[PDB]
Amino acid sequence: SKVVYVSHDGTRRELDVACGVSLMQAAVSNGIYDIVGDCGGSASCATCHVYVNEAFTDKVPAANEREIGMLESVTAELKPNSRLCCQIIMTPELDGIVVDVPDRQW
Amino acid sequence: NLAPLPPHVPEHLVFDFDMYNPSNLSAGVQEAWAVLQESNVPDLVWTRSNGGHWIATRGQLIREAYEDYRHFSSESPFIPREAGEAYDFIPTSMDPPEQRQFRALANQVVGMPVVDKLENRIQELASSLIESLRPQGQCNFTEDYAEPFPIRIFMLLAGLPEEDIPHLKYLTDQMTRPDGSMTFAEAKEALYDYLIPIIEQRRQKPGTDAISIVANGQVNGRPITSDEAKRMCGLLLVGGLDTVVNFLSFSMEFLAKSPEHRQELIERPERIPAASEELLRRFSLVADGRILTSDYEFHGVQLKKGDQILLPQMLSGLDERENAAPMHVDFSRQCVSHTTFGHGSHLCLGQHLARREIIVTLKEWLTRIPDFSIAPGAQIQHKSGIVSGVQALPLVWDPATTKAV
Ligand code: HEM
Ligand SMILES: *[C@H]1CC(=O)N(CCCCCCN2C(=O)CCC2=O)C1=O
Ligand SMILES: CC1(C)[C@@H]2CC[C@@]1(C)C(=O)C2
Ligand code: FES
Ligand SMILES: [C-]#N
Ligand SMILES: [Ca+2]
Repeated sequence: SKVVYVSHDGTRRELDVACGVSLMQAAVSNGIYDIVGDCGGSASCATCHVYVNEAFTDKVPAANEREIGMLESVTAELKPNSRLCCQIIMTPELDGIVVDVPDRQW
Repeated sequence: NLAPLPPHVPEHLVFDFDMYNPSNLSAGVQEAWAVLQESNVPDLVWTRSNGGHWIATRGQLIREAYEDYRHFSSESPFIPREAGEAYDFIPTSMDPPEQRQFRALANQVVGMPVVDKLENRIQELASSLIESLRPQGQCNFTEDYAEPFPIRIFMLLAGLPEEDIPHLKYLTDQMTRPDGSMTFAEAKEALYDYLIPIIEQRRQKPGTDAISIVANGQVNGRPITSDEAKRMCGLLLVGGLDTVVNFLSFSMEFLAKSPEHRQELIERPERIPAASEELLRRFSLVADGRILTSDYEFHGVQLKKGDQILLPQMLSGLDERENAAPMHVDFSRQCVSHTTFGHGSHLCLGQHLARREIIVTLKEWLTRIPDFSIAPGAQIQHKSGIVSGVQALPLVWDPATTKAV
């Protein structure tokens, strides 16, 4: 499987993510400093905020109650395709998903 | 000393457990806590010890409680009996606005980007200390490596010069070790007065070391005060110190008795990151908790506001419902599940630095001292508490089996 992280400046980071790994853990484990992941991935901090490409939004599992109430706290612009990437678990069905990383998490 | 049973605690939930002196401690502290997970023990028990408090024994309840901001506090009511372990360098009366700002500032100091950049120097530090012990054929790993290593790592982060090593080591030693005629406040104030001149200095002309970043931080739209800055530096130095020291000793104690696990990592060093996560599960060592902020029925048990509830981080990974054969150390374990750094919004902000210190330690030790064992006739003693630990780890090896790298 493969995930592409598009930073705020347009820089691309194409990354091979193992099945069962969240988009946060992959980013944090692979030098993607623009994703913080302060709480370790339990929808408790909103420092893994990413914008999901509109092609994959309807494919990824939807957000639960905790993620939405936590998404209200994002410091960047909250968009309808904003997600907590620690709640996006990688499966082969999501191969090629692109996420836009905001200019800030803190 | 056993506290009276509150009127809402049914008798069948009462369990004999003293978190500072568990009965089976000689089998190992993790094993002593696992008696809470035997087949006939409820998932949520009450103990008369240490003033009376709940203990959740299963990872599922432990994870849910740390996430449930409605009925469980964010701060721990469990006061460590030692004065040094009870101090909060950032006050508990803080509000979520300030809590977030301090997590952000600490993340600038020990976050994953910082750990990556400093890894090569952390590597050089581990090598230098291990090579210094390699030809001796003997050492107390706790005193001779486990304690100096993270202190020296703080000095790298904080841009402190090497001639301050004996003084800063002595000062952290007065704070962590209750032995010695000096109160914690006097040792803590002595630590502060070492930091204040460097803080005030690097506030004018800063750099990019840890002290400079903290000294130049902003809180509530205004510069961080000198009081806030010294507390941050003190927290970053002594916050992680005890758990890192003790966990390394837990890990090295196991590897000293497990030649087959050592050879597995020597032959396939690419498995050390996975092995470190399996050691973090198996030798988890923190057991803290929260307090109820409102009455709540939790998994069929009536909890009352003000009840203390221990939510031991170490028990989640030892739960057989989470990891089959939980006492088995399997470096190829498929789905390693634990809450060793905690769970929820206050998960250890030093988790990335801590994992890198463990991975570099195992890598650099096994390369130079691939074979070692406990000193014969030695009695390894464990201690139990909020942070459990190893009293001492005397190791011996044959210097001719070692390889200078
Ligand atoms: C094996 C090593 C370590 C383990 C097992 C560990 C475990 C923990 C646990 C269980 C907590 C409480 C989490 C919670 O309350 O939800 C915590 C918090 C904390 N840790 Fe560690 N930790 C380790 C290393 C470190 C290191 C290296 C640092 C370096 C700065 C550090 C700094 C802190 C701080 C400041 C807190 C307080 C966080 C807060 O209150 O927001 N720890 N750690
Ligand atoms: C990681 C650990 C675990 O228990 N777990 C769920 C078990 C089923 C997942 C294994 C099969 N699998 C893959 O290997 C990729 C996607 C998938 O379902 C984990 O995912
Ligand atoms: C109890 C402690 C002082 C020790 C270091 C920080 C602390 C709050 C912990 O969670 C472990
Ligand atoms: S990592 Fe904390 S919410 Fe995603
Ligand atoms: C953290 N200690
Ligand atoms: Ca003074």
